[PDB]
Amino acid sequence: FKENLEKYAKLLVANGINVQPGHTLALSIDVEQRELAHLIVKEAYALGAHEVIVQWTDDVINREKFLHAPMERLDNVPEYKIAEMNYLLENKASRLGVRSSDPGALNGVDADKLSASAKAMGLAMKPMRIATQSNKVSWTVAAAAGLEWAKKVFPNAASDEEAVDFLWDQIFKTCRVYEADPVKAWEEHAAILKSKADMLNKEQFSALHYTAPGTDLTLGLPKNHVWESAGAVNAQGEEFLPNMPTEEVFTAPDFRRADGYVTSTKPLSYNGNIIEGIKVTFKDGQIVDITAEKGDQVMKDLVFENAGARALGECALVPDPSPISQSGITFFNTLFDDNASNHLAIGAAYATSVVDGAEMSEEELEAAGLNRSDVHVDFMIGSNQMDIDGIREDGTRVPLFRNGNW
Amino acid sequence: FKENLEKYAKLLVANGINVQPGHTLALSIDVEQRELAHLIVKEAYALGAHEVIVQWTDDVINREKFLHAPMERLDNVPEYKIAEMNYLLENKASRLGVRSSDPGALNGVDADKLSASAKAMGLAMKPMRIATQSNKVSWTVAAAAGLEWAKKVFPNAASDEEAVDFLWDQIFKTCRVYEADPVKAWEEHAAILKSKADMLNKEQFSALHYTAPGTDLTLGLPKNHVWESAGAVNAQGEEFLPNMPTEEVFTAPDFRRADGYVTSTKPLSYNGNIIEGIKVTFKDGQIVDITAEKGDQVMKDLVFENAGARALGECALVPDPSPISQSGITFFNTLFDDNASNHLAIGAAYATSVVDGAEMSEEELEAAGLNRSDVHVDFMIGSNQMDIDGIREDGTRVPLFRNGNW
Ligand SMILES: C[As](C)(=O)[O-]
Ligand SMILES: C[As](C)(=O)[O-]
Ligand SMILES: C[As](C)(=O)[O-]
Ligand SMILES: [Zn+2]
Ligand SMILES: [Zn+2]
Ligand SMILES: [Zn+2]
Ligand SMILES: [Zn+2]
Repeated sequence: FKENLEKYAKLLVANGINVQPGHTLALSIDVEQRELAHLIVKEAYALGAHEVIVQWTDDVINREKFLHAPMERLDNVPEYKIAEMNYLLENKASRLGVRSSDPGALNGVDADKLSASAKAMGLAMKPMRIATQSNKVSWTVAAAAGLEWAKKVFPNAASDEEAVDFLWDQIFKTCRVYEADPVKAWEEHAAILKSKADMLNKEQFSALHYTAPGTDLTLGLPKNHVWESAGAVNAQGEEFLPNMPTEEVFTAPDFRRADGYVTSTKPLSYNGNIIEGIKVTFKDGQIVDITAEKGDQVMKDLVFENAGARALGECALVPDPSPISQSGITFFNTLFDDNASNHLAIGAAYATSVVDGAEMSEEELEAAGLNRSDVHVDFMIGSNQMDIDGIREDGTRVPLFRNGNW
Repeated sequence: FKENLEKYAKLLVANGINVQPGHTLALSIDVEQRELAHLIVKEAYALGAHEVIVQWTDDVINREKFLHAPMERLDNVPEYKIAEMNYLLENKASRLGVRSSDPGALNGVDADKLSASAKAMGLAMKPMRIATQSNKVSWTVAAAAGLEWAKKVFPNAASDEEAVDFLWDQIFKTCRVYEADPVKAWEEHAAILKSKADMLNKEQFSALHYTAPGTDLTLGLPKNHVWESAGAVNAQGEEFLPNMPTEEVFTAPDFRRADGYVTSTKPLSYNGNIIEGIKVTFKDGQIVDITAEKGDQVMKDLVFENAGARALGECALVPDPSPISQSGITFFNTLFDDNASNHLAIGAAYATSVVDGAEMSEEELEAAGLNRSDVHVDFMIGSNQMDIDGIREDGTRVPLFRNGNW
């Protein structure tokens, strides 16, 4: 364990945040993971950082503040937290966020108090959100095996230690830690993901044809679409990885081009429900029927009660042989569950899925063919029996996936 | 363990810091003690606190910073740190500091980086140092059984876990946590301690005569001197305990009235040395001869190589039967070891040991008889054999200690 956890640490500061000499790093991490934090701080200074600032998190104590503090302490952000953000901004600090996800960490908390805080914080920390969204500084989101998440992922474990050990093992396996040189393994894997995206971006397929057991579906793609995966580059030219781990290569379909049907292959976790065996039927871009062996009404309510929820906003590729795909585990954490399999999203497209989408207007994205909606629900459809062809503007079929792989 | 830890948390927020409705509490505590941290934060809020700010500490990570960060990051205090301090002052926040001892935590660090930081910190945090020293806000220093400290206190324990268990057992014992109502137990004990100080202040003895094995000493007391113990009161009139635990009742001797000899009765930890069997020889106020069974050279340089070090600044009384006294253990922590026995201190007197001495100049204190030195070193001299008389004006003998108790 101590050996693997130190390899994890090194992987996060080299491929995740790419610490260089001179750098300031802000690490956001649970007090429960103090051992991983010691290692991250040690590896960060060894790559030359001049300062690592640890912003320690604790679910029990933050829940206390939310229960008891008066609204006046929640909707006013104290000046010292803005000064802290300004220090980080001025030193171009990288943001490494290592999260363990317990979903009922805020049980009993009033939604209005949470919302008041999220609003006041959302405004006061906007300079930090702009810097990270626009990639001015490097940032990575990763995971750590906290007790309450681990009990949720492995509710049948023999004990709490076991639940925790099984979750660490998943994290090490899916982040390539058991490899002899994880740093190298991720450099190589990142270049492969980026060459898939680059290949599909040079193709500019007109449509995608998927066939599998319970699936036959043609989805058209928007003109000037962008496939994204893997890493980014920050404002100083440094290569970084926003997510550890990561597999998918995704774009937006044209929301007014869809015919056929598709069945889900992996449990979907949505609003506290586990939904199984979904089958979606499309005609003219639109969902005309949706069913599930489990959570039927939830799925209907989703599509036939939310604006924009009768169309797709995302199509994503992931080899079936890849590590999350091969786990068979529901993690209830998007970082992992949305890298599990080929998938499609009900609802909103990401703006960056078309060229210059970041600048376009709401009316303009619609024009470009990107779905707008307030919901966005990714559901897995891939398996070792899925085939996919890209369809060129002149109907020529180019094989992309056979039996669930490139 | 969990039931005792919860009782300990309650005692810290009730008798230690005395949280009242509407208060702000800052708790400084190691990430290693997150479980005690959860409990203190829950009880402070249950008593009506409007905000608990937890300033988490971590020795490993702080040492990394001192070992690897440039001087520029260490000799300066960032503005956000000063802003945080001001938010606490503005909110009259109480300061609960829960510490585990490790003087060896900053091993390998450049001495130069150490004093530059300490001097910057001391200038920058001055407003908070003056607020706490004058008891404007409540503050308490207490202990938590950290692994590193536990290994130092119990070097013979069979495992890390047994060392910490042993140290927690000492903390709980001495802090009266095993009692049914620790909160009630400290109210009584603090009143007892306070009545002792009150009683000794009423008598204004002229001197004390100590007799025990290896010990014959008369100490002159200063005119209008003040015995101190236990609780204080903050500027809002709220009562609080600055130290948990505490037992000693102390004042300063007139640095110029002493003759005789005294021998220490408990190991002394001074500058990383363990010092045993000390015999100190006084005449007309001055130290004329100090010898020691172990560390004889250290004790010689102490007194003869430091300005002021040839006279006493403190005489304290602790009942031989009290918990730390009986434990027999060297804690390597002043909070504990300085409450272990009757003792004397070589060097500096506390200003508060004469009436209004807090309002006096260094010139003023010395004229009043209070030693001034850059050094202050307590050594234990109590046992169950010790007899102490308060010598009145007319020279009437009053018995204060018989056989090491009142
Ligand atoms: C985490 As995603 C790009 O599949 O919504
Ligand atoms: C902790 As003391 C008053 O004996 O210096
Ligand atoms: C630790 As002391 C001030 O009693 O020498
Ligand atoms: Zn996706
Ligand atoms: Zn998605
Ligand atoms: Zn003392
Ligand atoms: Zn002292």
